[PDB]
Amino acid sequence: LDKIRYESLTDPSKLDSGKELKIDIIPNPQERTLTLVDTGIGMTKADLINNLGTIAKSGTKAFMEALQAGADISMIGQFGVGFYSAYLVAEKVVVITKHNDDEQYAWESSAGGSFTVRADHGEPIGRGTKVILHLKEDQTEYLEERRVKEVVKKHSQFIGYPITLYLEKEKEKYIDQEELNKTKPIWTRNPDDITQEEYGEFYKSLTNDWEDHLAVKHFSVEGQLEFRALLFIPRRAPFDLFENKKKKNNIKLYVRRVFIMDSCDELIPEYLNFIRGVVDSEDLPLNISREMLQQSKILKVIRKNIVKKCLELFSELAEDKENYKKFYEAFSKNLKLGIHEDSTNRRRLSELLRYHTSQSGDEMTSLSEYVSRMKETQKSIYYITGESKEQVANSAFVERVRKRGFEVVYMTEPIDEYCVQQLKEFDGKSLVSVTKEGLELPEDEEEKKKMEESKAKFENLCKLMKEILDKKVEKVTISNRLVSSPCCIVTSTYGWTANMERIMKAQALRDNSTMGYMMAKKHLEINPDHPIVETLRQKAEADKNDKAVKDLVVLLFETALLSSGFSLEDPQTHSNRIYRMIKLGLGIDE
Amino acid sequence: VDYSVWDHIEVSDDEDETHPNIDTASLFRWRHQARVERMEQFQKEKEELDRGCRECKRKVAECQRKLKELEVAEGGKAELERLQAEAQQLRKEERSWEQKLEEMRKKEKSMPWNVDTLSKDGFSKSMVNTKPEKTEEDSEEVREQKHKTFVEKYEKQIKHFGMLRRWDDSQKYLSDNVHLVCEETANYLVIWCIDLEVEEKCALMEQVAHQTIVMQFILELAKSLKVDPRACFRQFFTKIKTADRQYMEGFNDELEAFKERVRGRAKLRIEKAMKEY
Amino acid sequence: TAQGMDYLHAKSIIHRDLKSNNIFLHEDLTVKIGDFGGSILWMAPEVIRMQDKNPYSFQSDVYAFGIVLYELMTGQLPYSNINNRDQIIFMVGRGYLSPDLSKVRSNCPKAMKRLMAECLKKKRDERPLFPQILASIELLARSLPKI
Ligand SMILES: Nc1ncnc2c1ncn2[C@@H]1O[C@H](COP(=O)(O)OP(=O)(O)OP(=O)(O)O)[C@@H](O)[C@H]1O
Repeated sequence: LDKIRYESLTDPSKLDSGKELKIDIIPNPQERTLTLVDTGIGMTKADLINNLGTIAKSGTKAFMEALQAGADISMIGQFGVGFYSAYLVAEKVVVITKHNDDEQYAWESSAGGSFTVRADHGEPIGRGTKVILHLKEDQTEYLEERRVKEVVKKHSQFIGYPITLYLEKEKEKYIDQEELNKTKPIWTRNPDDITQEEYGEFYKSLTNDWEDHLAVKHFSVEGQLEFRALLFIPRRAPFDLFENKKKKNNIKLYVRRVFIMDSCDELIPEYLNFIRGVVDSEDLPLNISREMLQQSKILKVIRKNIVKKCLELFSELAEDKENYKKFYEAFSKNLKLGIHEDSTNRRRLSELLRYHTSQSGDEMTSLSEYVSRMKETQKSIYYITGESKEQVANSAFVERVRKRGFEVVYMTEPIDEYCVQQLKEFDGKSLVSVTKEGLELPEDEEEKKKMEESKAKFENLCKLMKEILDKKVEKVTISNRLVSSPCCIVTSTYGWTANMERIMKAQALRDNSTMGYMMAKKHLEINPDHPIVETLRQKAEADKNDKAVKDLVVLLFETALLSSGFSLEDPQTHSNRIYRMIKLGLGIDE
Repeated sequence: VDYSVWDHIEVSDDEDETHPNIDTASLFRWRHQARVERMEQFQKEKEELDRGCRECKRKVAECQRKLKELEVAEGGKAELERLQAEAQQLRKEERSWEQKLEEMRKKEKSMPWNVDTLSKDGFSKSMVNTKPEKTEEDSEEVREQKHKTFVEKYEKQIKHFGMLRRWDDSQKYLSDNVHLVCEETANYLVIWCIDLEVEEKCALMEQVAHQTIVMQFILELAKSLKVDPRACFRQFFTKIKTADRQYMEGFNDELEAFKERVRGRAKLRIEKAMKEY
Repeated sequence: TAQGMDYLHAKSIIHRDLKSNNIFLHEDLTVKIGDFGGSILWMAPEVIRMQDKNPYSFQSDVYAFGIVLYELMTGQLPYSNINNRDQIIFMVGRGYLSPDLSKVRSNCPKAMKRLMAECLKKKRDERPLFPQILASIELLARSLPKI
């Protein structure tokens, strides 16, 4: 077809035998035939005998070389042995040919060692050629319409030529279904001439949808390896984004508008799976089996380019604060995962995150914009991680760092821990949470002396309390996070944290030998402001040891264990202690 | 055919080749920093040799002028011999720079390729697509204008299809429908099936129960799910197409629940029948 | 760790540092080599050599691996009593010292002791090449389990 098309644009008066172009399919389950008439250029007897009757040579290369040196066409086919693959499922083929300046001819063979040609008379053909087959008996399955439609959709549907079908279903009509290919490619012509709507249209015809996209990028690159992209972004987050199992086919790959292969454990990283597109190119080192690309380093070079020129769109779209809201609510999982596993581009990705801070009631706040308003003496950003929005909204630790007018953020989600664990810096600053081995903040001088006076005056109560509590806690001290609660629990730097303590238990497929080592040792914090701690002092210097101090201390400690999100191992022990006094509430136990 | 050009492509950042005892990220760092320091070292060498060539050429022009002005003059046999010796020496080191120039030019072809050499950008373009609003829906008028056409354009087709329940035809026809149909005529067709139940069409009645139960389930799941039902069919199709014996028996007991609902709707039907007629 | 660093260096790859903090002890006992921040000030005066701006060589890496593994077996730091960077470097200029011999473990294996003694005699340039060191490691390991 393309050969005769190009030849026509030299002398258009030579096409006086037929004035159109078309491709047609003829199934016939009566003599078991698969006629495949087209309307190509034709063929002469001499070229037929000295060209077709020889293994492994392409006449296309000779014809193309005969055509000057440098022209304007991009043709497909350079190996030559493509018709000899038609015998994989076949027993006898006959080709019916005629040229405008030649006579009608028929060629016959049956996979033997010889072939025949013969002149014939009958139905007159203008310029097309026929290929007729006799199908094998065991493979009488490809004849029905559904398999043919499936295979033509899967492999080749983008040829901009009218392939048509003439089956016969229930006075009975002659089905002339032409819609086999009716969605022409869009990355070919000038990018400026496209009028929006087909960008919305092509996406629907791409994957069986009735919604629209959210963005688009259409860059193209020249040089030695040349290709074009048609990337999109979907509006609605699929429920089955993580179902995998089924072979992943989000991103395809074409060479000269013919399907080759698809896979996205080399083309794009896993955390950017939700992107579709077309990555058509012109020439690559292909295989004799036209599905695999040898020299697989190319599939590694293309990845750098694709990720680099998608991240620019991702960064650009941070301008309109309206669309960014609907995008960020849907695909935040992908970015939060990607920040964990990547090294080349991490600092560039450290600003597309939006959080809720304690100055914005119901609006997300950027951390880059957060860098604007801090105090002068302050160092490093402060953050917290929790289980629920309200549960962390009013926490015991915060009640001290909130009175001084600073700013904090909440990362309350399992992946938030994964993100915050690895990233440790932002533009010269540090990321430190509230519960890491007793943080201290610069402040006025006169508070130092009274606090150290409490240090030097309350050493004995701190000394004698560790005896009654066996080896659970490491140390108890007075720090500055407590203004309305007596006690709290904080972890250590080298060790695990409370929320991931539950992400690990809740994880399904894990060993049970790891808990021995990297449990984080625990720290208790007291507040020498609540009158209870002072009331303890009189009985401390009064009574050396008795039952009441043991009861009160174990009670307060077990309550403090709940205060930091820790879950007890024997709830009956505390439930009995809470039920022990409600009976005194109404009086007589016995 | 010659693939000897596509045979030296390397990246600073390969993943398949790695070691069980080596940090992958730091290895990427080392490879890339080595590759860049090497390009910069070869750079420095190449402008060094280029400026050496430039000064050599300016000295060649200078010596050509010197030879010309000596040819104009005469009597300087000693000076002519000295400058001839100088020119011969300049030609000797000229072959020196020339042989090393050709050596490096030849080995340039042996240099492994990389991304920034193969590719030069030609175009790029983005877009946003934030078209104004989607819709605003009333409660009264729209219930008629689209409803009538939804009735005539699909009642006969659904009558034609509803006679069968074979799975792939049902799946694809329902995919077409959820791509095109809506809900009002769906419910209204269900109630036509209810008030046509008189003929006691057993296979038709089973398929009616199937279609009404799937549409009711889809609607409740979408409403509690706050998603458009027309885009909520795939998970249902994959759950019901592989519905095994236990899942089919759950379908049967929920169908029995629908069956006492059938008794209830039939009772209210008969009561309204006596009251109206 | 010897196998890992041998593999790394097998591709003509320099390290420019292998400070004992650059090791991550992963699951079980497995070494991951780090780069970002016992011999952190103990390299050869090759570093102090600032002539031709390219003193870097594999010899420094070999010597650093030797001293680092020897100290890691040993378990404590050399040269912790006298610390004068300026005077140390002036003394390096002339009157350079020698390693102390009293600081040695009792159960120093014969093969490793012989290797480390043989490493540095006159010049730090005739050091051996990696896989025979690896072979010495493997023979000494699979020559004294009990028998
Ligand atoms: N439909 C046809 N009409 C006329 N000549 C044809 C037709 N198909 C093939 N030929 C001729 O017979 C030769 C057989 O080669 P074929 O087209 O099968 O392989 P190719 O296109 O070179 O390779 P590949 O199939 O791998 O792309 C062609 O080069 C061409 O000269």
